[PDB]
Amino acid sequence: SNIIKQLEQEQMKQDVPSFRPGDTVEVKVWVVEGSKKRLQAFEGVVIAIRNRGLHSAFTVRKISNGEGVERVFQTHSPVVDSISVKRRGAVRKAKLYYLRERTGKAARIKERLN
Amino acid sequence: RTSGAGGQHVNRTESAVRITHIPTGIVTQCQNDRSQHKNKDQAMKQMKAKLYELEMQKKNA
Amino acid sequence: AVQQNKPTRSKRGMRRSHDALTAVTSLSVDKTSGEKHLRHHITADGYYRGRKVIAK
Amino acid sequence: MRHRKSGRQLNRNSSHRQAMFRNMAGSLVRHEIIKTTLPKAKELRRVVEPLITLAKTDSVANRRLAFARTRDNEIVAKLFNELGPRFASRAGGYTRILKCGFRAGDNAPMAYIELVDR
Amino acid sequence: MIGLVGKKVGMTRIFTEDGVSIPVTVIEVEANRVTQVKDLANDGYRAIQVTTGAKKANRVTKPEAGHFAKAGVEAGRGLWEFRLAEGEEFTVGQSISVELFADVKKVDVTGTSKGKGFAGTVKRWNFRTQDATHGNSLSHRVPGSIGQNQTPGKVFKGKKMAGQMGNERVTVQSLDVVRVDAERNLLLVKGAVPGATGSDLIVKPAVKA
Amino acid sequence: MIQEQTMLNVADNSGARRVMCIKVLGGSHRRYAGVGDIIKITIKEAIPRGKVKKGDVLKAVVVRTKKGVRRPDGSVIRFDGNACVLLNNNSEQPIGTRIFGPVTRELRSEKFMKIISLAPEVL
RNA sequence: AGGACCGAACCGACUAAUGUUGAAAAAUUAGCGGAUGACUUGUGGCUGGGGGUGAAAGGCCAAUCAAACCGGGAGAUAGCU
RNA sequence: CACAGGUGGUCAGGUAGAGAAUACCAAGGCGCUUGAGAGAACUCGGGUGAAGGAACUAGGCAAAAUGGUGCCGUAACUUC
RNA sequence: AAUUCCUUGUCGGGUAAGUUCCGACCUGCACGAAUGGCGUAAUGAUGGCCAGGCUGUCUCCACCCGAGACUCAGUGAAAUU
RNA sequence: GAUGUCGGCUCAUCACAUCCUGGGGCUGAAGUAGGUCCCAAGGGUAUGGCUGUUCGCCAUUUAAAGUGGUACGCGAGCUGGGUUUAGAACGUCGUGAGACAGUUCGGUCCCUAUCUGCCGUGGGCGCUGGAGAACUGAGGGGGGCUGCUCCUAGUACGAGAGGACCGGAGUGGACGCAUCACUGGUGUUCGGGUUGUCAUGCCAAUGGCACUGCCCGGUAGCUAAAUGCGGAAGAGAUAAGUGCUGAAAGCAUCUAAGCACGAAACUUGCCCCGAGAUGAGUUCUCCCUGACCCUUUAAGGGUCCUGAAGGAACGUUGAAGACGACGACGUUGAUAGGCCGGGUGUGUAAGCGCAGCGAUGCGUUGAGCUAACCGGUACUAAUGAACCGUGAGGCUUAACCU
Ligand SMILES: [K+]
Ligand SMILES: [K+]
Ligand SMILES: [K+]
Ligand SMILES: [K+]
Ligand SMILES: [K+]
Ligand SMILES: [K+]
Ligand SMILES: [K+]
Ligand SMILES: [K+]
Ligand SMILES: [K+]
Ligand SMILES: [K+]
Ligand SMILES: [K+]
Ligand SMILES: [K+]
Ligand SMILES: [K+]
Ligand SMILES: [K+]
Ligand SMILES: [K+]
Ligand SMILES: [K+]
Ligand SMILES: [K+]
Ligand SMILES: [K+]
Ligand SMILES: [K+]
Ligand SMILES: [K+]
Ligand SMILES: [K+]
Ligand SMILES: [K+]
Ligand SMILES: [K+]
Ligand SMILES: [K+]
Ligand SMILES: [Mg+2]
Ligand SMILES: [Mg+2]
Ligand SMILES: [Mg+2]
Ligand SMILES: [Mg+2]
Ligand SMILES: [Mg+2]
Ligand SMILES: [Mg+2]
Ligand SMILES: [Mg+2]
Ligand SMILES: [Mg+2]
Ligand SMILES: [Mg+2]
Ligand SMILES: [Mg+2]
Ligand SMILES: [Mg+2]
Ligand SMILES: [Mg+2]
Ligand SMILES: [Mg+2]
Ligand SMILES: [Mg+2]
Ligand SMILES: [Mg+2]
Ligand SMILES: [Mg+2]
Ligand SMILES: [Mg+2]
Ligand SMILES: [Mg+2]
Ligand SMILES: [Mg+2]
Ligand SMILES: [Mg+2]
Ligand SMILES: [Mg+2]
Ligand SMILES: [Mg+2]
Ligand SMILES: [Mg+2]
Ligand SMILES: [Mg+2]
Ligand SMILES: [Mg+2]
Ligand SMILES: [Mg+2]
Ligand SMILES: [Mg+2]
Ligand SMILES: [Mg+2]
Ligand SMILES: [Mg+2]
Ligand SMILES: [Mg+2]
Ligand SMILES: [Mg+2]
Ligand SMILES: [Mg+2]
Ligand SMILES: [Mg+2]
Ligand SMILES: [Mg+2]
Ligand SMILES: [Mg+2]
Ligand SMILES: [Mg+2]
Ligand SMILES: [Mg+2]
Ligand SMILES: [Mg+2]
Ligand SMILES: [Mg+2]
Ligand SMILES: [Mg+2]
Ligand SMILES: [Mg+2]
Ligand SMILES: [Mg+2]
Ligand SMILES: [Mg+2]
Ligand SMILES: [Mg+2]
Ligand SMILES: [Mg+2]
Ligand SMILES: [Mg+2]
Ligand SMILES: [Mg+2]
Ligand SMILES: [Mg+2]
Ligand SMILES: [Mg+2]
Ligand SMILES: [Mg+2]
Ligand SMILES: [Mg+2]
Ligand SMILES: [Mg+2]
Ligand SMILES: [Mg+2]
Ligand SMILES: [Mg+2]
Ligand SMILES: [Mg+2]
Ligand SMILES: [Mg+2]
Ligand SMILES: [Mg+2]
Ligand SMILES: [Mg+2]
Ligand SMILES: [Mg+2]
Ligand SMILES: [Mg+2]
Ligand SMILES: [Mg+2]
Ligand SMILES: [Mg+2]
Ligand SMILES: [Mg+2]
Ligand SMILES: [Mg+2]
Ligand SMILES: [Mg+2]
Ligand SMILES: [Mg+2]
Ligand SMILES: [Mg+2]
Repeated sequence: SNIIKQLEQEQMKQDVPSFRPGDTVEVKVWVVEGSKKRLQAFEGVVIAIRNRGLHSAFTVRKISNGEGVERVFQTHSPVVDSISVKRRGAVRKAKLYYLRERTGKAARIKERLN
Repeated sequence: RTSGAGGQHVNRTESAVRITHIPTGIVTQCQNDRSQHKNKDQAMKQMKAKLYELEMQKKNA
Repeated sequence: AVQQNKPTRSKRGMRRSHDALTAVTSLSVDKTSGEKHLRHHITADGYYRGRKVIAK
Repeated sequence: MRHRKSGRQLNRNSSHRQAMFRNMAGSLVRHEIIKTTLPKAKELRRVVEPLITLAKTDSVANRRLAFARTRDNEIVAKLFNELGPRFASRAGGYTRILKCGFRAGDNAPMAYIELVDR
Repeated sequence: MIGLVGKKVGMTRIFTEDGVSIPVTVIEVEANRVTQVKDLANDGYRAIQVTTGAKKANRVTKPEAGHFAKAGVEAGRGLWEFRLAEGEEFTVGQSISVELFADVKKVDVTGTSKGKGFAGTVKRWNFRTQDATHGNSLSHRVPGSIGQNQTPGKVFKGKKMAGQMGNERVTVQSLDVVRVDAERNLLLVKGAVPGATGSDLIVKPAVKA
Repeated sequence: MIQEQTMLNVADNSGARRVMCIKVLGGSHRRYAGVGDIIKITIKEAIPRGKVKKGDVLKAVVVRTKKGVRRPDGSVIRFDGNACVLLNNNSEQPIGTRIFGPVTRELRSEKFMKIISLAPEVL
């Protein structure tokens, strides 16, 4: 209700950039090893977005060192330091789950040139 | 219970006997007879024979 | 499964002790026609709460 | 369990329910008062009233949507030509339900459902 | 210490600055008014009766209305009792706010769990279903055997069978008190508490500790 | 989420290509092994001149799963295959000298420092 | 060409489930085998009981078969209940 | 039995289809002689299912899977 | 061995592990040459074993869609005692 | 004139002759690790290969993979591989029909629960005027498992190798309870793609049917694989055991008098049910303060008048629910629908314009549609009434006012 909505509004971030499924994004997240705290970049295609207010999330898929890796980021998590869109993709679905069966040329996504 | 037991009696009764020699690990087993006592006697005879044969194999070696 | 012994008329009546019907507590009287009807239902003349709802 | 669910199954499958409510909506629009069972009338509210809300605004897209919901041009025309203007000012609740006893054949609870301005 | 009566508002998450998401239950704990105080001389035990919320004037019956008027408090939506330790002392008409939990680390939350209705043995008691194939006849989720043969010739009391599940009083113990918001009458506890949204909860200081 | 009979790929250069989980170690009736868990494996396929032979029984540590791992903030990292790193039965130290593909932070322990150091990428 | 191949009608009946006071005194549903042949089917005929017929299972001979059914000997006999 | 059985012959539209298969229709005929609700367990008949993938079991039973046309290509063995 | 009691014979193969399977051996309880011996391509709703694929068979069940079960109106059995 | 049987499955329940965890004695017990006996039954006590198997062997685990009873528990719960009919064959016996605690391939597992029992859910009356709540707790049930790492400490011990007791912290396995914030499943009630065909006169746009025709997504709800929590600490009395003081028996002696320790067992402590606890308890509050007549004259029956508190019924309903029941609401109202706004999902509707020969693309456009969600809103339906429930509540004896 109003109470939970207020509790979530006071936690939501304010500078989340607009991105759509099919966009290539770079997400810089905080990695804490021992006592040193740095940023690690995860770059890949957004294949799913779950718009749920404070509970919003998005899935990014990349091919790292010959393996396919999907990471689901909570958008308003403090661990997600930054999100940037490196390339705008042109798809027609809200969930690009069919990319999991495609590799190389078959997995290419056309650029949304406007 | 013996294998291929036919009938209520045989299905229920524990007639097959297996004897294991703890020091050696050699095992004998008898289930030919209906009587557990006869099976145990035959298995004891086979166990005695096998221990003697083990000693005989050592002597032959 | 079936009974081993025939149940009695006593046990039959005991079981049927809860089978009694309940009469309608009271009937409502329409403010205009004066007809008795089930509460929250229209009357046999097509009236409800003093208003002729269904003609004929 | 059916926590927070909505919609009466009415001992039918989905396609039969949809067809029956399409026909019943057509009949209610045509005659402006019909006699059905109480559960069917209470479910018919949620089908018919959105049709009138759709008819409130007259456009080609809305007419095609109303045809898709109720495949009869007579019902579509009556909606958009009379019931929209009739119920323009009314917020909702274009229908009322009057319980009317029990059906003789099977003791089913019966109700009239009618348009409120009839 | 005594507890308070609240309402289950829902579930949220709290993001800590070190990147940890804490699942929280939000309990709206408005002021609880003391409607009666019980003592050894008159009742034989020491406890306070409290009420909370508001109620319809035309739905408060005259006995309830008189009971509230003797205390001098507005009619709440119910009455609950809390036993008193020998140090605690309250007075009739006194109001207690969620500030009582300001220095409490863990709480026990009691509520009426969600009702599942008539539940089978598989759901209710985690019985294992029998084989779905391999010749099984009409016995896929049935209990199985329910006793031994002629001895004892009966089914033992407390046998696990199908029946009503849920809709009963359930207490979850030792939940962390994430936040006490006095101005919004909010108690954010870590984890899940029994009951659906809008149900009454009883929050006490943790008895285990 | 690895159990018995699960086939896994090998993320090192020990010579094995496919292994099968035959036991999830570390408890009675234990069902699954996630990332950072030790399992007992048999080797189903190996390269001709590897350090291990087909049919060998040894240990392994699961480094990638399709079920994935969950981070404290609710995030989840998933991979496209189940992959493990082979280990001696006794020392439980890695057999190979190279680690292939990324691993996760869940191996950041004194037990698997060799794997962490040799991994191309840690997530 | 083919006791050839695939596959409907057609003839069958290998598996499972359901049914078992059944919708049915042998079936339904999903599959299954043959489907120009030693095939299948309509109408009519012939073989009769220690007899028929049987690519043979003691199978079939009107829901009856190591000897059909009906009537008779007959109130067989029953140291048995 | 107003019984999900059995019962020989004749007729043979459209679209797709090799087809008398199959899907949807025509001519024509029917909604199957108890209904109304509800939306528990459990039974039946289906749909989908994370990770695993025969570990199930007497047994891969059941289910899942394969499935067309054209072309490329096709092993041991063989009575060719 | 559709034949072997002892017997889960022994050795080899396959499996992490194989009373089953496959190859041998010969100590054939109790094979053997038209109540045929040993082979054998093709065939088989034939028996056993193995693999890939596939999967709710299973870890371990969850949800959903229908027909019953439940309530109301009408009609209205049965075994058993 | 019928008590169905091996193994498996599902579900168990008890014994202790204890497998693990707990406590102890002795040790040919340095430590670690054992051996053996005593106490202890609270909890726990594998998955696979082979076989119909029980058993057993084997592989790999575990703190451990206990031994038993229960019609060798459990087929009106399931299975039907073994066994156990009718077919067939091998070996063997017989001249043969046939036979084999020889083998081999195939081969119908019915029952709508009357009673007891058990799991849940109601109705009636009672509890002594009626009613609405909150309790108390007699009693009953649940739960009770354990690994590994680190500190103590490389300390005690030991020649070394190795390596503690006691105490403390962390993190797991299995199990259980709750919940859906997350991660997921489902989502035939939301959006879209698409195949065949039919129809809406046709085009365009839709609808029907083909398992939701096939698919791709997905709200709410439910849910696990998801994530919170739990087992305890403490107390009392003890078991085996250890003692102090202490005679009988000038010594000795844990015992005879007296006194102290002592375990996952017992009683509590934790959670739940619980006054039909007929021994029906307690507390708070609310309501009812008329007349008359008879009899067999009393805890009697009428007559009129009166009808309270409250309840029930009816209706709108609910994360409540088989039906009951329980909860919310009934105009002095947000109970349900609708409506409005938002959100969510789908993914840029239609129509029109432009480009293209055309399929199609682009613009209008993140457009259109959007279930169960959230916040509002009396537009619709929750009707005035009526119904049940009474009129001051027995006797005896005390205490107090009187
Ligand atoms: K009728
Ligand atoms: K004859
Ligand atoms: K058709
Ligand atoms: K032989
Ligand atoms: K011959
Ligand atoms: K020959
Ligand atoms: K074969
Ligand atoms: K012990
Ligand atoms: K000892
Ligand atoms: K015990
Ligand atoms: K055996
Ligand atoms: K037992
Ligand atoms: K028995
Ligand atoms: K019985
Ligand atoms: K009885
Ligand atoms: K969820
Ligand atoms: K969901
Ligand atoms: K169409
Ligand atoms: K002494
Ligand atoms: K009482
Ligand atoms: K509303
Ligand atoms: K467009
Ligand atoms: K458009
Ligand atoms: K939109
Ligand atoms: Mg015999
Ligand atoms: Mg009755
Ligand atoms: Mg609702
Ligand atoms: Mg019906
Ligand atoms: Mg359909
Ligand atoms: Mg419920
Ligand atoms: Mg059957
Ligand atoms: Mg079944
Ligand atoms: Mg008895
Ligand atoms: Mg042919
Ligand atoms: Mg054919
Ligand atoms: Mg025919
Ligand atoms: Mg035949
Ligand atoms: Mg058929
Ligand atoms: Mg053929
Ligand atoms: Mg014969
Ligand atoms: Mg016959
Ligand atoms: Mg004769
Ligand atoms: Mg005579
Ligand atoms: Mg006679
Ligand atoms: Mg009929
Ligand atoms: Mg017929
Ligand atoms: Mg259903
Ligand atoms: Mg089902
Ligand atoms: Mg399926
Ligand atoms: Mg799956
Ligand atoms: Mg999958
Ligand atoms: Mg696979
Ligand atoms: Mg197996
Ligand atoms: Mg098994
Ligand atoms: Mg099959
Ligand atoms: Mg299939
Ligand atoms: Mg071998
Ligand atoms: Mg195998
Ligand atoms: Mg061989
Ligand atoms: Mg021969
Ligand atoms: Mg001869
Ligand atoms: Mg021959
Ligand atoms: Mg043939
Ligand atoms: Mg009836
Ligand atoms: Mg008898
Ligand atoms: Mg003992
Ligand atoms: Mg006990
Ligand atoms: Mg205890
Ligand atoms: Mg075993
Ligand atoms: Mg086997
Ligand atoms: Mg016995
Ligand atoms: Mg037993
Ligand atoms: Mg038994
Ligand atoms: Mg029984
Ligand atoms: Mg059999
Ligand atoms: Mg025979
Ligand atoms: Mg057969
Ligand atoms: Mg049965
Ligand atoms: Mg109930
Ligand atoms: Mg207990
Ligand atoms: Mg939610
Ligand atoms: Mg999803
Ligand atoms: Mg779906
Ligand atoms: Mg659709
Ligand atoms: Mg067209
Ligand atoms: Mg049609
Ligand atoms: Mg049709
Ligand atoms: Mg002395
Ligand atoms: Mg413990
Ligand atoms: Mg959106
Ligand atoms: Mg469209």
